[PDB]
Amino acid sequence: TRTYDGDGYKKRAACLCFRSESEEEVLLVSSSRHPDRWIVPGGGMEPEEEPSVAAVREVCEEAGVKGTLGRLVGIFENQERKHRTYVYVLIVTEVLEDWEDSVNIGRKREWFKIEDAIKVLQYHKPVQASYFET
Ligand SMILES: O=P(O)(O)O[C@H]1[C@@H](OP(=O)(O)O)[C@H](OP(=O)(O)O)[C@@H](OP(=O)(O)OP(=O)(O)O)[C@H](OP(=O)(O)O)[C@H]1OP(=O)(O)O
Ligand SMILES: [Cl-]
Ligand SMILES: [Cl-]
Ligand SMILES: [F-]
Ligand SMILES: [Mg+2]
Ligand SMILES: [Mg+2]
Ligand SMILES: [Mg+2]
Repeated sequence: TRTYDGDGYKKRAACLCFRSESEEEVLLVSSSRHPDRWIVPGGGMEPEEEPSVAAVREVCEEAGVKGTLGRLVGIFENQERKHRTYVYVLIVTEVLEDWEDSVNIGRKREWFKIEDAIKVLQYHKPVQASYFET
């Protein structure tokens, strides 16, 4: 069940999944419909689901990683697609081999230096590139 803010924007949560506390390398996943493109893993908050809980759940489903939840980076709108995403830092401590989206839709994952993550997100996901700006 998709959930919405009072202005009709879909509610989402995502994590910047860093390899370590140095926050130098981040895990991106393939687009579901366009597997040659990269995205920041994330998805819809469920009814009454805390944003931090949604963020960690979606990263597990889409990227097959777990770790230590860190700070809220910010809340980011996509005006054209009408969604609003809570973005958290996650420091990855567990990388699991056969995760929900790998099994179900063959979703890929890959580590990027922050500057390269910004580069591959810019064209189709400029708001997700902006998650890294600060
Ligand atoms: O363009 P489309 O139809 O292929 O889907 C878009 C997006 O549609 P929008 O742009 O219309 O909002 C989906 O949101 P919806 O509006 O359908 O709910 C979104 O799901 P999401 O919010 O993350 O929600 P969860 O499924 O994770 O909960 C999905 O992410 P994937 O999870 O990766 O499939 C995106 O694909 P892309 O970014 O390419 O991978
Ligand atoms: Cl790192
Ligand atoms: Cl976006
Ligand atoms: F999802
Ligand atoms: Mg999802
Ligand atoms: Mg998603
Ligand atoms: Mg979901």
